[PDB]
Amino acid sequence: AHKKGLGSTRNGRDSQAKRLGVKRYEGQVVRAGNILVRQRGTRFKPGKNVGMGRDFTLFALVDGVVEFQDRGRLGRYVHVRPLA
Amino acid sequence: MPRLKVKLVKSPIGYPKDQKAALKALGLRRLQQERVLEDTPAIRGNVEKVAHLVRVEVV
RNA sequence: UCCCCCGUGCCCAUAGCGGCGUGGAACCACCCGUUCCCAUUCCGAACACGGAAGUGAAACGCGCCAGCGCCGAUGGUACUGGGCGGGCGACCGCCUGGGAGAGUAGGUCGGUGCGGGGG
RNA sequence: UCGCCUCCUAAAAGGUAACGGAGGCGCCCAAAGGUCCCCUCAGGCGGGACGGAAAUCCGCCGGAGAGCGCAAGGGUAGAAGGGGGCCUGACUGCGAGGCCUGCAAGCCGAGCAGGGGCGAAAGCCGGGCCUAGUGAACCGGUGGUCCCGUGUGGAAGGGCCAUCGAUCAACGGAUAAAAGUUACCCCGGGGAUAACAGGCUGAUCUCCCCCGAGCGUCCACAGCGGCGGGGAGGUUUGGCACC
RNA sequence: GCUGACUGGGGCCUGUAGAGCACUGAUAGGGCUAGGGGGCCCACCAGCCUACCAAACCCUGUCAAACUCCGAAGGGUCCCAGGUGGAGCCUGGGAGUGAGGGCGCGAGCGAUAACGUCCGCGUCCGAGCGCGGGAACAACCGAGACCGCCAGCUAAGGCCCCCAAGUCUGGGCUAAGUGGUAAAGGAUGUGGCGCGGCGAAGACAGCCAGGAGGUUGGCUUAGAAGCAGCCAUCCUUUAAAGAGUGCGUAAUAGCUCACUGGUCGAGUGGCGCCGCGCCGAAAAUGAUCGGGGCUUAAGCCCAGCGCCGAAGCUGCGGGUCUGGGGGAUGACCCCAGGCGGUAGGGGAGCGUUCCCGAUGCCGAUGAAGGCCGACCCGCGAGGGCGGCUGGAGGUAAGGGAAGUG
RNA sequence: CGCAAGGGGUUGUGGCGUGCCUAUUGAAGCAUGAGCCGGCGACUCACGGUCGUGGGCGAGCUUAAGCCGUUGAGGCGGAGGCGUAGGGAAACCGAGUCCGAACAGGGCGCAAGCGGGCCGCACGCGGCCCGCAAAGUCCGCGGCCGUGGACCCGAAACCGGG
Ligand SMILES: [Mg+2]
Ligand SMILES: [Mg+2]
Ligand SMILES: [Mg+2]
Ligand SMILES: [Mg+2]
Ligand SMILES: [Mg+2]
Ligand SMILES: [Mg+2]
Ligand SMILES: [Mg+2]
Ligand SMILES: [Mg+2]
Ligand SMILES: [Mg+2]
Ligand SMILES: [Mg+2]
Ligand SMILES: [Mg+2]
Ligand SMILES: [Mg+2]
Ligand SMILES: [Mg+2]
Ligand SMILES: [Mg+2]
Ligand SMILES: [Mg+2]
Ligand SMILES: [Mg+2]
Ligand SMILES: [Mg+2]
Ligand SMILES: [Mg+2]
Ligand SMILES: [Mg+2]
Ligand SMILES: [Mg+2]
Ligand SMILES: [Mg+2]
Ligand SMILES: [Mg+2]
Ligand SMILES: [Mg+2]
Ligand SMILES: [Mg+2]
Ligand SMILES: [Mg+2]
Ligand SMILES: [Mg+2]
Ligand SMILES: [Mg+2]
Ligand SMILES: [Mg+2]
Ligand SMILES: [Mg+2]
Ligand SMILES: [Mg+2]
Ligand SMILES: [Mg+2]
Ligand SMILES: [Mg+2]
Ligand SMILES: [Mg+2]
Ligand SMILES: [Mg+2]
Ligand SMILES: [Mg+2]
Ligand SMILES: [Mg+2]
Ligand SMILES: [Mg+2]
Ligand SMILES: [Mg+2]
Ligand SMILES: [Mg+2]
Ligand SMILES: [Mg+2]
Ligand SMILES: [Mg+2]
Ligand SMILES: [Mg+2]
Ligand SMILES: [Mg+2]
Ligand SMILES: [Mg+2]
Ligand SMILES: [Mg+2]
Ligand SMILES: [Mg+2]
Ligand SMILES: [Mg+2]
Ligand SMILES: [Mg+2]
Ligand SMILES: [Mg+2]
Ligand SMILES: [Mg+2]
Ligand SMILES: [Mg+2]
Ligand SMILES: [Mg+2]
Ligand SMILES: [Mg+2]
Ligand SMILES: [Mg+2]
Ligand SMILES: [Mg+2]
Ligand SMILES: [Mg+2]
Ligand SMILES: [Mg+2]
Ligand SMILES: [Mg+2]
Ligand SMILES: [Mg+2]
Ligand SMILES: [Mg+2]
Ligand SMILES: [Mg+2]
Repeated sequence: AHKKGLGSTRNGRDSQAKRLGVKRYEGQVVRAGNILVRQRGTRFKPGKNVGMGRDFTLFALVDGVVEFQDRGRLGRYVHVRPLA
Repeated sequence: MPRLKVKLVKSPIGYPKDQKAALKALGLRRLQQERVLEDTPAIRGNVEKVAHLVRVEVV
């Protein structure tokens, strides 16, 4: 029988997964309120017809379609062009 | 159009689900059996995905 | 319609940085003042006001260059959906689609709408 | 070690385990909040009274490497950073529509109404750049409510609204209330699980081989073999937990 | 009631593979250069040099799960299309399961050990210990077993005998029984590509002759004469002979080979690859690739024709589950698919005890039970009928209860 | 055996073949249980509940105890229970109601006819009728759930009186 004293650790704790990311991709029809993106920082700037919540939480406020737009060094966006 | 004649010749037992599903989409069930389908992109889709189990010829 | 300038947006470096031109007739700026509205952690520097002698020096606008920046092929790899094999193993190979990153040839000192003043 | 947060492992959606790898939380701020108006950093090189190699200055050069209360990440000067003025929306009544999710919880929130804050105005304000700073129920306390109140009236006592007492941290929380010992031991079970032997493995062990520093008076290989390298065996000590 | 899996075409969402240092860190050398040993030192006013230490910075080379200037394949999702499937969606009734395992691939742990361990996708086993191949063998290759056939084609794997089918046909390789399973590392093993160098103005080997003078080159405690470490790194008479290739002396001596004369008078040495083989290779009851045996193969590699070979697929007959139809509702007919299965769900039936049916009906010309049957019906549980035994009970259709197998 | 075709008994060779149950990732397993045979041997019943189902009646349905009758004859009995209004913590209001100051909002709520033969025989469908509903109830049957020993067998032990 050999079980010499067994060492120990500690750094064995992690955090809960937050399921962040883009929740609605361009072309998708969305009602007002539908929280499109749900990032942490400003990865995606609020576009026309879009609203930013406490946590930069992007959400549409107009019943229409979705669509992004890369402005280069101006940061990406995500406006919901109205179903006109 | 140019209906394609696909014939299942290799057993699907041991292949991913999508592969067996492809066969189901083409209408193939038993072995050897050969069906004739319309030659359209959507049909070619599966036939090419499960081509390693079904021999194809044009008609 | 066409050049120049003044404001404005879009494209977000092939749209800049830095050298070298040049421009004031007009607009613009620098200036002359700062009693007055208004100001500075303290300075009319900056905001702000009233001006009009002088100027393009600065700043800005418009050209010129490739040196930095940037852009960047074509080929050929890497890697890999899917399919089929080899090695005791570490790993590796063929078929069929997809296909970089670097590197090289080379490209660039912008393009462009709306409204104004002026030839 | 046990709940929560950040990064990785996680295989470019989301999720994803191990006594895997590496760090944090159990607060705090009345200004570190709301709004309006201004301001822009760190360093590099110069030149600088005491001045370290950063005190504060001045001049270029510098798109962000500074800063943002604290971990880490994301974000960010076209401000979330730095300063100044009034302020209290760190609202009340709600809440379309969603994110996340077994359950209930967590989260984002336009918009309407009441009464306000700042701004000329457009407008923005339902705490804080963001993601940790937390605790169901039950039992009670304190304000209000006027809802019920045992024949009637009033009381006692409840309810409703608000709020309080948890290292219930074993952090979904058994009781308001809790340690040991048994070789004097007992039952139900397990080869789901240790000790023996076997099995698989071969780090460790035993063995031989490759290289030839360098020893051997001279000379690498009579006899040896530094640093290192490739193997075999399964008799050691173990690993695994397969009958 | 077409929305499913799967697929085609669009649109983005992303940071793995890979790669790359622009960020964060790690990096070897070099340059340049703050310092600091310290150095010539004219001595404070700097200074100069440095095969040491050494910032920052540049150049050349790289490294990363918690780095990213960059970045696939793919993957996710939405829209439009295919897609009638024991697809989907909604509501409700019944569950069982919450010990999984092997294989492949992507990670961790481990020691990139384990029939190890923990996740990810997939797939099989589980429940396909049903069938073929793999000698035997849950999970490797083949393939999803409704029943029957003394028919047929195939799969993997095979075709010399065991053992069904080629001692098949062309071109090669191997000589070990490699084949029939181990490494670094060795080696004039074989066979095939290369690419250079020498050679009929005579190479290669062997043999014959020379292989010298500078001098023992300078340098070492012993000495170091071609043979322990360097500078210069060369000369001489020459066909050609080194300041020397080994052997060897304590050191000289000696024997040699570098080179060329000469005979001889046709090829000959160098290295780089590729195939297959040799050694490297020792463990415990008796040996062997499954066995016998196999050598222009019965091994290995490459073409080809053809057969064998499953419960797969056809052919023939039958049963059953769904759906669609016939619909003369004929519950019987053709058409179309399906029918492995553990935990489980669902649906049909058989038999046992008893009650109504029974004041009935069977029964001594024999009840119930028992013992036989090669017959009849049914998919099956069974139900018949017949012979023997037995000797007094038994109980239809149609229903009802439950101490019911 | 039988006329026959065919059939019954035995088994010499050949081919193929890893007991049954249980428990498991995995068993012929050198894991459990069983010597063999016969007989006994384990998912029931009561009352509730929830679905489903065969009926009756349905803006309703239905009785309990008990009484009268039978002596394997059924009647009576509306106490009572469900159902016909949802909300609120409640007072309370009511197709509304609760939070709210609010005709803002929002949470529970409601908004049920007819496929349709016939026929009085208004150029009108009344309304009889209909599925079984609006829509429920009652009884039967079945599945599962609750309380009971609740599928059957098994402890080591605890307590009472002797
Ligand atoms: Mg907000
Ligand atoms: Mg297979
Ligand atoms: Mg992910
Ligand atoms: Mg992924
Ligand atoms: Mg303020
Ligand atoms: Mg919820
Ligand atoms: Mg009273
Ligand atoms: Mg060694
Ligand atoms: Mg052993
Ligand atoms: Mg295990
Ligand atoms: Mg469709
Ligand atoms: Mg779909
Ligand atoms: Mg698609
Ligand atoms: Mg990476
Ligand atoms: Mg990589
Ligand atoms: Mg797509
Ligand atoms: Mg299904
Ligand atoms: Mg269900
Ligand atoms: Mg588990
Ligand atoms: Mg397990
Ligand atoms: Mg487990
Ligand atoms: Mg599994
Ligand atoms: Mg698992
Ligand atoms: Mg698996
Ligand atoms: Mg492993
Ligand atoms: Mg395992
Ligand atoms: Mg393994
Ligand atoms: Mg586990
Ligand atoms: Mg299976
Ligand atoms: Mg099998
Ligand atoms: Mg077996
Ligand atoms: Mg098999
Ligand atoms: Mg076999
Ligand atoms: Mg089948
Ligand atoms: Mg054949
Ligand atoms: Mg074949
Ligand atoms: Mg034969
Ligand atoms: Mg060998
Ligand atoms: Mg070798
Ligand atoms: Mg041959
Ligand atoms: Mg078949
Ligand atoms: Mg059929
Ligand atoms: Mg079945
Ligand atoms: Mg009777
Ligand atoms: Mg008689
Ligand atoms: Mg009887
Ligand atoms: Mg019984
Ligand atoms: Mg057991
Ligand atoms: Mg099992
Ligand atoms: Mg036995
Ligand atoms: Mg046994
Ligand atoms: Mg047991
Ligand atoms: Mg048993
Ligand atoms: Mg026994
Ligand atoms: Mg018995
Ligand atoms: Mg018995
Ligand atoms: Mg009941
Ligand atoms: Mg019931
Ligand atoms: Mg309402
Ligand atoms: Mg019992
Ligand atoms: Mg007593």
